[PDB]
Amino acid sequence: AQNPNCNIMIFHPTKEEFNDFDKYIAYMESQGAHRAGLAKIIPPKEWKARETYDNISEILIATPLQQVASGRAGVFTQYHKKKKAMTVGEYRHLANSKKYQTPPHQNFEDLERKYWKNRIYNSPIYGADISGSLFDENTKQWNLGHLGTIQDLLEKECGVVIEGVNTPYLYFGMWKTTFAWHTEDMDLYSINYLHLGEPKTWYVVPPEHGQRLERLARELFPGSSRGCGAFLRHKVALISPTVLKENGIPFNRITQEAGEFMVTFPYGYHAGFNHGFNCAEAINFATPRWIDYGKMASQCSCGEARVTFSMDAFVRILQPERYDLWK
Ligand SMILES: Cc1nc2ccccc2[nH]1
Ligand SMILES: O=C(O)CNC(=O)C(=O)O
Ligand code: NI
Ligand SMILES: [Zn+2]
Repeated sequence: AQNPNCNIMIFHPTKEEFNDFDKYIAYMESQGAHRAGLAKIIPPKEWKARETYDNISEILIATPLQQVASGRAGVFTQYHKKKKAMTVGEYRHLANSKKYQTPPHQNFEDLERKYWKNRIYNSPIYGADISGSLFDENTKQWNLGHLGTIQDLLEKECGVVIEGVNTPYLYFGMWKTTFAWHTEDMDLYSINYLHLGEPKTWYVVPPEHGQRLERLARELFPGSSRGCGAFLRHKVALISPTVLKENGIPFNRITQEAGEFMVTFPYGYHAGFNHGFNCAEAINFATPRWIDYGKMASQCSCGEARVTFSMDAFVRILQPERYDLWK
């Protein structure tokens, strides 16, 4: 078996290998990349997402989210407080202010320590889930706005035609902005491109050990657990690497730089934080290998988590008993 220790793998495709997205994903999995739950892809030196990021300041962040934490340093929840709209220009200025900017630090490892020690005492503001793309329309390879759709994948694999569309989202981050422990909707894949700015550190649990994370979460957030059989779908829970280690949860860490792709694999729990002002673009996708995961994916029973229009059809076809129960 390839990659038995479930390490995060890093790939360096040539411009020739970069031409067939599906085939390259299949290649990565033939080498066992999926066992980690997450892989890094460094694009060919000749490739570019777009010419420059010069005129992006007029993008609107209609609902910036202030991330307010509760709990203790290593085990906390965050809730999202809606703020008034601001442009990317204004946001960047805010990220750079004395109040919100990245602190002085000796190296990544010093910065990671500062994050987990001090995160809960601040409330950084995130521009999340903004529908759109920064890929140039003439960028033909690994253009996240030009991927084949999950609906077409399901149709090719299962022969059923369904409604729904699948488009990318932009994320504008600043120091300490946080994404909580989660897997994707319907345990789909995700692909994430860091277009510009400061790095993004990722933590990830191997899919074959996901239930171990869930069991720890049940113990650490006992109230949330009683309220919903799948509360990690609310995307509000954070658990530090120190606490994971203390409880024997297997996991790995890796830091993504501007110009790099990350791919998360079905049922690979992940979480992380931003080092400073940046902008990422991400979208979900599927392969034939995803189908069985989609069938087994756990759903939020309490109503807290949002179910997009397109997810409805996924649940209807892959999980008709749960769908009927929903009704
Ligand atoms: C691979 C890697 N790890 C990092 C940590 C901090 C800044 C840049 C980095 N790049
Ligand atoms: O970048 C973020 O804030 C969160 N991204 C993801 O969870 C993802 O791409 O799967
Ligand atoms: Ni994700
Ligand atoms: Zn719920």
